[PDB]
Amino acid sequence: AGFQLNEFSSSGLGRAYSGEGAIADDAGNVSRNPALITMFDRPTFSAGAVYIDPDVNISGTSPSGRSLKADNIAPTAWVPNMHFVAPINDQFGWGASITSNYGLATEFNDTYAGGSVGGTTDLETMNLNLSGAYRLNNAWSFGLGFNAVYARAKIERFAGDLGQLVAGQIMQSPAGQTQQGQALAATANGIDSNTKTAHLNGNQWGFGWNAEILYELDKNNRYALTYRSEVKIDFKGNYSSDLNRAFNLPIPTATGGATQSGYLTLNLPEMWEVSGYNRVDPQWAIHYSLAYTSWSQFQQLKATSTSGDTLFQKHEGFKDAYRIALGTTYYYDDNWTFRTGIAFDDSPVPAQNRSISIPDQDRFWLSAGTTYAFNKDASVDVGVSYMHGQSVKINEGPYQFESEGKAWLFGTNFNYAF
Ligand SMILES: CCCCCCCCCCCC[N+](C)(C)[O-]
Repeated sequence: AGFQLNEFSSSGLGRAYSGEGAIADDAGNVSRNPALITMFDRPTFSAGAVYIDPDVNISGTSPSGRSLKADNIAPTAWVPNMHFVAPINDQFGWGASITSNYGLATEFNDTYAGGSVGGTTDLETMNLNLSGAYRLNNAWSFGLGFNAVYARAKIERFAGDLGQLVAGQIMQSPAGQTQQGQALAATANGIDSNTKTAHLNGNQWGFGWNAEILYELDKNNRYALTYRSEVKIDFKGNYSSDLNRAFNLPIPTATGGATQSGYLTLNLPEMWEVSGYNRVDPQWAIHYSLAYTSWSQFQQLKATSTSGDTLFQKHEGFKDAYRIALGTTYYYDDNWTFRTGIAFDDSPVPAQNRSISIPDQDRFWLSAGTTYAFNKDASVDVGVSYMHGQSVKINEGPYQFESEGKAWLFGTNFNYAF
């Protein structure tokens, strides 16, 4: 998953988010799978957070001989979640929740030789969801939900050695000797590492909806199909570039540092997910899922000026991708519950499109969790998950890098009910 997040509950973390639309042992699940609402016969609560500790690294050498060693470019994060589910009557119930389905944060040193293709990239996302559900009969249930997505993002790029590279090019071609071509490679080579090559930031809201059909063969077996609509966010922020208005080459529009309104449309992929849950035995349940995310909808990142011109652009060309997950839950005794999960979700970025801003790659999830219930009305969820990613090669601009990533997740949630 590119800039997607799966941390909506601590229970799901311990089970590697496998079959999340077919399980409902705690309120956290109905946040992304509405129909599960008809699985609760009483007001239920849950709140907590997942701490993410990534270890992402970039390596390589610039044509300028300088090092492209970006060490630990992914900051640690806390992704909170909060859930409420309540029955209206015997046929209807609803739910509310706050979670985060998208996010990203990559930051290099502004003196990094790769400044032009990697400086600072941040995307914070908050999703407010109000849902409702209807239970046709003992087998079928229907869930509808509306979402309010808030997103704050900030992109800033610099110039690593581009000045030295272009200046070195201007001094290798015939136009080198020219007292004009040299006063050109003296200016180019002049630009410092930390020279804000671009700056975009802004906040905005997007809206979307959910639909799920839950089918249960019985009290111990059910399967489900859920639709998560795409969400477009039309930002309206601030753009600028410290490069002299003169420089206006495949460079972002220079504004001599001045700021001007900027417009950008972020496309958050829609999602389809089929899942099942099998309570094979009084104490064991098996849960699995396949998720299809159409990252195709995220074709680019283009910034427009009020006038309509392009101030900043970056091709992304993402392809739809799948996430596969298998896990099991051990309902030990009235007090203890244990869970494991393994999962694999392949990155939607084609090798040809990879960039150091989203050091993304195929991922392996291995996870474990436990749940202590204090009395059937209160419980705590503790989950842990290990993430390791495929190491890949990146060709961006004149540079060539190589990145690898691994991450650890710890999460805690407290549950309550009446
Ligand atoms: C006018 C400002 C518009 C805000 C620009 C915010 C873009 C957030 C996109 C995050 C995706 C990260 N990526 C593609 C750059 O690696």
